[PDB]
Amino acid sequence: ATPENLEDALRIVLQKSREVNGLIRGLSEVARALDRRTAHLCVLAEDCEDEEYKKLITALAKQGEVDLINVEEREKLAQWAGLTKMDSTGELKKTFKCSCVAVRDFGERTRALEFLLSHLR
Amino acid sequence: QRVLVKMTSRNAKAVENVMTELLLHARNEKVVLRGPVRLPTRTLKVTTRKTPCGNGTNTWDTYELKIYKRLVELRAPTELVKKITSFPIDAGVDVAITI
Amino acid sequence: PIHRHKLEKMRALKYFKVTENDDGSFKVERTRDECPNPVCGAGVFMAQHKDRKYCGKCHLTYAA
Amino acid sequence: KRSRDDVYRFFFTEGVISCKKDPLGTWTGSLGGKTFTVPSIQVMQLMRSMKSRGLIKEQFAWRHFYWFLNDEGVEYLRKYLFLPHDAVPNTHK
Amino acid sequence: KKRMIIRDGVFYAELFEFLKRELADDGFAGVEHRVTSTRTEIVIRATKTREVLGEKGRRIRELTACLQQRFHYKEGKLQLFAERVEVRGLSAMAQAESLRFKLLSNLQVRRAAMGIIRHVMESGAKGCEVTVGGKIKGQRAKSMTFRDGYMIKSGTAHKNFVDVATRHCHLRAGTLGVKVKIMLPKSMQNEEEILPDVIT
Amino acid sequence: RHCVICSNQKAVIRKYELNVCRQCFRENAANIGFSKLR
RNA sequence: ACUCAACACGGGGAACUUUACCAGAUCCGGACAGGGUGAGGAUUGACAGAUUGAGUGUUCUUUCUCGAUCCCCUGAAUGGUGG
Repeated sequence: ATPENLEDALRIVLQKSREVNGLIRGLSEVARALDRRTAHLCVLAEDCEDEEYKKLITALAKQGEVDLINVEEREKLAQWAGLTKMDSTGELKKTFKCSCVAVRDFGERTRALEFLLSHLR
Repeated sequence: QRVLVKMTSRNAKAVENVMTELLLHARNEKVVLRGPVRLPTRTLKVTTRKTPCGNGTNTWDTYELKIYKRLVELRAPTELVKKITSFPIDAGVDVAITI
Repeated sequence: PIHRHKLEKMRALKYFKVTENDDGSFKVERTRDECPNPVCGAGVFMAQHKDRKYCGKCHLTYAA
Repeated sequence: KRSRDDVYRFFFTEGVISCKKDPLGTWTGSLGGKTFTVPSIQVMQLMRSMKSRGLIKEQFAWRHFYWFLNDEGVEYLRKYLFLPHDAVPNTHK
Repeated sequence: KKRMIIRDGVFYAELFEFLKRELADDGFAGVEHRVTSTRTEIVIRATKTREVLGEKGRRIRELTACLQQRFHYKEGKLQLFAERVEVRGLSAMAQAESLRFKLLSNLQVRRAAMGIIRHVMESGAKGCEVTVGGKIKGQRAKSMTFRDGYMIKSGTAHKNFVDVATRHCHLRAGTLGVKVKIMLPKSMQNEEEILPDVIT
Repeated sequence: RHCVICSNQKAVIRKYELNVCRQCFRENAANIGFSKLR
């Protein structure tokens, strides 16, 4: 794969998961869910500065052997997912800054790409 | 045992088309036909106040239905009864029985 | 100018129940006290009130 | 409520929808065979909310409601699911 | 049985009311149903059968589906058909609907009613009557009669011959009433109570 | 009792022979097959 | 409702229900977010304590369960045994 097709194929399954019921959202909702391993992939925003966040969610994901990928920003993540509310000027009405998005579902060529990574385990 | 056919209907001239006409098909043709005279005809009588308020002369009505039960008897058809009860389709509330 | 009952509560959690058990040398353990025999898993924890504890979701009698 | 989730599915691949008007709960469906358990009141609320947006068409006889899902309603429903479809009414036949 | 007949009455009532409201201005006469053994034909009498069916086919299966979902019927036990009624004139309810449409369009009472009368009495009807009570003024509750040909209200036999329709129109200031009768030239008892004939 | 073709519960409920048609009066709401001739 | 076409009449033999009316509490049905709060929200559900006739979870404290629909402001609305 190309560097484009990494961030892009990451983004498509995020976009998909959002618009169906394939996604978990929210702090305490995600954590408790990774323990029973509904998720089969996760994405983890490094721009979240919350204490022991970035640390422990990698651990929990390794402990249950759910794949985890790490991204630059929660803002970037949120708008990859697709979220953006459109005023008439094309300037965003509201932006959610989304952390704690764990994805149950995957498409086929994302699964393919994911075994080209094999992170975490 | 012996199979009987009761046809229960609100109205005459539905049941008539059943008994007289379509029993000819079972008359001696495949089984034997013992005609009695049909069972007593019930009335369902209901009494309804005409007035929707307390000022009239306190009037009422008499509304009635006829319930026609038309019984004719046969002598033990089995497997033939399928024909018998497929014959009427000519009105609603035509129901037939097999013993 | 009294409306009696119903008001805003603003309550419950903040970032509290932040994560499960912290890890990456050894596991150090939760904020609260354990729930034995929930039916929603041990992600539920029990109250501290009158030496009794109570599970707000699986509704158990267990005490400290 | 998490109740409303079940009814958001109930629109789809069931064609025309039906309800009874009651203040006390009871399962609106029968034909769909999904056998969700929902109080009637909740169902009615959702039917009404998106009737007000012109998505749904209402028709009524005696005390019963029957809600038909218009061309518009179908379009909306498909997007809200994500799931594209060949239009709910015309699939069934 | 006792209960059979009553429940049949119920079914007919519900059915008839649903259609007569929500499917209208198609020249709806009514409905008729009969069994064919574990299936019910349920033909739908309309002047214009095309709207009944639908040109997308959505209408006919919607109306089947509503019945199924209420009464726990399934396909192959339930069916709906269309029937072409020629001469909308000879159907009371059908004329009633077209008249209702004229009035809701805010056309003159006189002109409107005259349309109905022309249509009916052309096809060879004995008589017709259009009694439109309601507003046309204010301040009255004025009643206007239009009477044509001849009509009988004698006996109980009249009821069979003459079919009737009562409908409402809803306009500014409030309700307007509408009624249509129409004595058919063709008996539904095959009976007359007048004219001894002599066959020569 | 209570009625199923209104929710009024008043203006009188018929439950004779298992039917209600007196919270919507039967003179107005006919086609139950009844007739008056006598 | 008040001569008759009032007054064992309103299919009216009503005790809680029915219920207009009274003594009190509740709901959203105020839907519809177009102008705002996602995570941790005004929230959904909740043992104890309190609230109060009502350990009732409406409410308030405690702590827990949380969908973000419930909730915030307007417009809009629907419902009614009201005239």
